[PDB]
Amino acid sequence: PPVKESSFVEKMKKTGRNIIVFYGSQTGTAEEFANRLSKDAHRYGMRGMSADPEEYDLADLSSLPEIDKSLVVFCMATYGEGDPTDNAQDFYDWLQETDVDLTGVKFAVFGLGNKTYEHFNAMGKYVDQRLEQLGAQRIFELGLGDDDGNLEEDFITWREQFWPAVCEFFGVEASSIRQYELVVHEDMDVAKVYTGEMGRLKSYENQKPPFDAKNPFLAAVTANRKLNQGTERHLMHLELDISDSKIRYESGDHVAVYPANDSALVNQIGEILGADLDVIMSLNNLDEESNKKHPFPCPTTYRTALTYYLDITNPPRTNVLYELAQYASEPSEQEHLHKMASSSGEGKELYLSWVVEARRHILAILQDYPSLRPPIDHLCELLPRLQARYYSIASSSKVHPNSVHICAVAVEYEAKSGRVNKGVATSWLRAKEPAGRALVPMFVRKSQFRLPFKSTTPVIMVGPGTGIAPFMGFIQERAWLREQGKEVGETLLYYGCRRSDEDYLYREELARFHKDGALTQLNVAFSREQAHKVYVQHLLKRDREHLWKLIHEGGAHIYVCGAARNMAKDVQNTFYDIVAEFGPMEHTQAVDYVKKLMTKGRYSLDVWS
Ligand SMILES: Cc1cc2nc3c(=O)[nH]c(=O)nc-3n(C[C@H](O)[C@H](O)[C@H](O)COP(=O)(O)OP(=O)(O)OC[C@H]3O[C@@H](n4cnc5c(N)ncnc54)[C@H](O)[C@@H]3O)c2cc1C
Ligand SMILES: Cc1cc2nc3c(=O)[nH]c(=O)nc-3n(C[C@H](O)[C@H](O)[C@H](O)COP(=O)(O)O)c2cc1C
Repeated sequence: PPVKESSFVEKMKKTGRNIIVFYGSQTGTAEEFANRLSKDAHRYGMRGMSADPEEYDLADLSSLPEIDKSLVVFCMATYGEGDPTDNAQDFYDWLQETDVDLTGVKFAVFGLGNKTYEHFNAMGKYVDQRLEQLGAQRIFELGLGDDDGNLEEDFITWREQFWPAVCEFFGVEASSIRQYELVVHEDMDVAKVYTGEMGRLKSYENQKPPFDAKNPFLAAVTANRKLNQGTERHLMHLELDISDSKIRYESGDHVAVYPANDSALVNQIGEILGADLDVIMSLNNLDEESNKKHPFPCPTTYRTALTYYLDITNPPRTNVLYELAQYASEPSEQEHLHKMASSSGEGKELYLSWVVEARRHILAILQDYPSLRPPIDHLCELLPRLQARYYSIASSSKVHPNSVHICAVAVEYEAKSGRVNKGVATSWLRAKEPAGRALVPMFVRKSQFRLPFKSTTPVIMVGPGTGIAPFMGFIQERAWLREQGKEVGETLLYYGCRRSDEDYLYREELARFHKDGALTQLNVAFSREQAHKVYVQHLLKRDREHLWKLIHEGGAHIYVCGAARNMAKDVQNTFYDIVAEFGPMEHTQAVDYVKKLMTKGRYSLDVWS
């Protein structure tokens, strides 16, 4: 529990702001949108501010009407099982509890989600509905951003109709402005310069618990071996040492790491911009009131920023390219960049294919539009923050209490842009040699993907490819339980890979567990060993009869894990068909039976795009 800031409304009065945009964000997208809407306010006569709901007490929403032309916008993202982002849990819980009256409160909601999930945009829909039940009035339609298609475009569209609607309601009318100012530091003790740490200065050198997203633990890589036999791709097994970190975890939890961008990529960005990346500086918020004093830890160098604090590989959002347009000396190129923010027509077409589909990162755009030469300091203000990457812990704390295992596939592909893109975290992780001990800044995030409380309950695990990661922890655990004399029910693994001689992950370890009985059944689908595909859902269909017994009479818990929906949906449909046939029942009730298990904690998921 943090110490809440003072009434955000009072803060709005003191700073003459009439619009506030809260963000429910985890990976930073919603925070981005909020900040953009907040900055838009200026071009429409109003004055806004974005804010994190966690640091405030929304109850003061009831005081918002005290400000004339006041309006509140919520950009909310949804996480695992239609839940609120962690930084919006307080707000969510309040909405349900409170009975306060929001009469006079004008609002709008833009929800960030992804259609390939059960509860699509659940959080956005709930905020939109609940605020109305409390008496507040909707000033504009609920927006439904779909990250499976193109979230950025949904925001542009919604945003384009939002301001006109806001201006018409409050009767107001409709330019490059920087958020930060640059302060170069010539004389400065090195001990005051950030070098990559996320929280307090020197927090990476001086490690002191507890450890978290704000103060990550630098675990030493003790093992990094290639898991796949072939060379088609690179799948790796890493073991991080969390000894003397006081970190706790259970199989099914996730480990997050803060990677470092490819140094060569960084060098070239500086080199093409004719800038010195070793200059030490700080970007100070021009708004001396806001608590966000810097876009990232300062003072620091451009090289450290580009390396640890900024994202330089993902396709830039439309607003970033719109602000860069001013720096392209070639007219036709200034036009293209300017048009990227368009909500339709050729501008949108070009953005979707030349930037997004081609997966062009900022360096590629700087190369393909040679007249674009923006000042380095401004570019650092526009680029989004480099995020942590989650991994399903592939070990059990009952067996490896002081070590966190990671199972991952290195990302490397050819983009339509013509170059080879390299996954940030996996390239960085791949280069970590067990060895100056190789360290990975990290932290654990509790999930709800857990082994059954009672050791006797049957476990059905479906995890193709790298989706087996958490199950390696489960199996070690169940194996550990049979060794403690405890009674363990059936433990079935449905795994899939392309060929047993190419990427059969943990082939040796799994054979072991099967032999010692820790794995009641090891069912593997080799998708490419024959002309037709053989997927895990084909094996589930085969063993329908038996799985039905464990499900309907054994109380079995089902687990699905892997890359993002097809697979997860396929499975789901298989289980529908199994239940529908052996109930027996109609398809509709088959869906209901399975949906029930999901809510009754007997069908968990851990999918990721
Ligand atoms: C909850 C959760 C659990 C996860 N568990 C694991 C796990 O245990 N093991 C694991 O390996 N991963 C897992 N991940 C994924 C992991 O967090 C990273 O997303 C992954 O490792 C890639 O990150 P990166 O930094 O290496 O690449 P990034 O720099 O993040 O690039 C990734 C992006 O590259 C693009 N891309 C990938 N291939 C192509 C292509 N061929 N063509 C066009 N675009 C493509 C996509 O936009 C993809 O999102 C999990 C993710 C989540 C959210
Ligand atoms: C572990 C995980 C779970 C998710 N669960 C859901 C979900 O239930 N519903 C949904 O609509 N989107 C879901 N999403 C997609 C996010 O809502 C979407 O990517 C959003 O853009 C992320 O915003 P952020 O960067 O501001 O956190 C999930 C994403 C991850 C990574």
